[PDB]
Amino acid sequence: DELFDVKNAFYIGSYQQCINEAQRVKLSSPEREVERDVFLYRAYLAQRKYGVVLDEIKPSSAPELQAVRMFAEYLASENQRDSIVLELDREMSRSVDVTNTTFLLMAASIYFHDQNPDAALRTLHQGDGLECMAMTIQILLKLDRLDLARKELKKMQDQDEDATLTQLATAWVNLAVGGEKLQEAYYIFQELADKCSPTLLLLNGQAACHSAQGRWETAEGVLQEALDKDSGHPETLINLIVLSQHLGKPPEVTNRYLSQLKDAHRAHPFIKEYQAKENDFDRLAMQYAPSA
Amino acid sequence: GTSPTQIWCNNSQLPVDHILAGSFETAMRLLHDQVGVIQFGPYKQLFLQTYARGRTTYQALPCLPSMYSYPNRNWKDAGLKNGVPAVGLKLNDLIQRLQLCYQLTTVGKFEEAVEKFRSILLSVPLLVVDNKQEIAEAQQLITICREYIVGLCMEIERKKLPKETLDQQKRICEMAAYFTHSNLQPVHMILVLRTALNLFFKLKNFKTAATFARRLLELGPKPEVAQQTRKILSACEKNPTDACQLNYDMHNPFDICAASYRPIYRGKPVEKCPLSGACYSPEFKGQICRVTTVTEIGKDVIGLRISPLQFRL
Repeated sequence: DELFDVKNAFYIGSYQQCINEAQRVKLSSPEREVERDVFLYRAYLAQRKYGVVLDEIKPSSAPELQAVRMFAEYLASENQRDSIVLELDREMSRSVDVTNTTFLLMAASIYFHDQNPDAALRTLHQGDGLECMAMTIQILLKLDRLDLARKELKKMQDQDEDATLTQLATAWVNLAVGGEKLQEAYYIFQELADKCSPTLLLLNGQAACHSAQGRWETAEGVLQEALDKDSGHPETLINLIVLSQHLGKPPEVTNRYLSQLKDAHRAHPFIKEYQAKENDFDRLAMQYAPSA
Repeated sequence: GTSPTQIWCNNSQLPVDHILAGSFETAMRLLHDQVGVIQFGPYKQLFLQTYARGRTTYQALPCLPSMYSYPNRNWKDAGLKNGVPAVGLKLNDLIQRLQLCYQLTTVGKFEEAVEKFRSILLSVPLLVVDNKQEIAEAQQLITICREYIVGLCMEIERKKLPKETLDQQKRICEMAAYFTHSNLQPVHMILVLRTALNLFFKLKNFKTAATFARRLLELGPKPEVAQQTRKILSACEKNPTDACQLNYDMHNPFDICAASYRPIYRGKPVEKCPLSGACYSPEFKGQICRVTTVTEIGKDVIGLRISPLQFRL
């Protein structure tokens, strides 16, 4: 696979690396060229550079790109989403085409955000690709059906044990499993970071593994390193808040990270949940509180 | 399937566990039954703070929603079924904070001290305690907090009341005397005794003053204070006598009404805060505890449930 580096960089989480390499790579095939562009834009989406994707991908572009763009608009425009899903539903039902894997992944992604796990899973079921399998496992884990997840993992495991995508998948299942497994997950994350490069994604994964186990202090270094690279990184800040409390840092510290998160991303679901909790708490207070 | 947070809720009675889970309503209920906590409002910061730490996050795939991890204190043994949230707050932490409270008391920062004390007191139910004795320490820790809170709060008021009437003065001395009873550490206990002695001296209730002086000396205050105390004591001896009768019985056991700051002798009916142990006169029952601020005075409760040891089968 010529694209191997580009894709691999993408999965690990080093988007810029993916973008840089994608450009360097030569097409050598109308097919490959399309795949390259797909990843290139996918990388931009990870970066959250929606405008880049929306502007550059134009109607004349290949259908694979179109799917990517579809996802991009979904992420970019909140208003557009219901309309997009409706169309997605229509396209999904009124059209058989399984072959376009990219379409399935993008479509599944939209459903995933839509929180229609069934639809996303339904779509993924059709897709053959290894990535489809990985995405499938991820959805199952969110579903909290580890058992189903395990089956898919082995499914991919038989196909390609070594693939990084497979390894990441195993780590995920692993993290979910708990127990001795956690160490296994830790090593895979560590190995990837060592081989490829510490990515924010990889660093947090390692931290999560350590945190799952008692080792709060060990976690400090990875988070600290991650924070240094990108302040405002959502996973990092959240982990820091959790880590800070275990460490016994001053309560202000936990608060500071939390506030920092709000600055970086007002929208972030973690923030929304936090707000939601505040609301019901007030609601509950009234319930218990004495009347006057 | 079943979410890990839910598993935690099913698994543990402890309120902190539920808060970590995010099950506020459940947690509040537990606090309501186990301890009196009617008024949750002062709790809000604790809940959110506790809640924030509950789960970690990592990203499975790019451009997808991030995954959440739920750490378990019994990670090794806990299967999918028997997980329980990691700790995060411990008894030692609370105990350590206590020193700061002591420091503030000495400085005279009483109002701030009350806040720190109350903060700790409220936090006690949050703890997960490993062993039986450790449970006792927690209870003891709570007791210390209320003792200071009621005592300090009484003191703040006493200063506020007017000096002018003789009756007003008798009131002040009485309150000062009540403080004497509070079980504080010797550094503080000495300080209060020192104050009471002066008030009683001016009151010309020398006989009572002498007793305070003797108690103070036993504590072993610094030498300057001790010398001063001896001086006052000798003066009192010249005319051992109390000019006025006060509503204070050094010998009879007391219980200070947290609200009224009036003595409740031995057997006399009292209503107590389920959580703090603070005492109130029967009138108060059903009202929000001044000390705790969260609890209901009258409420009957299961009792604090910090550790799983408490549950038996």
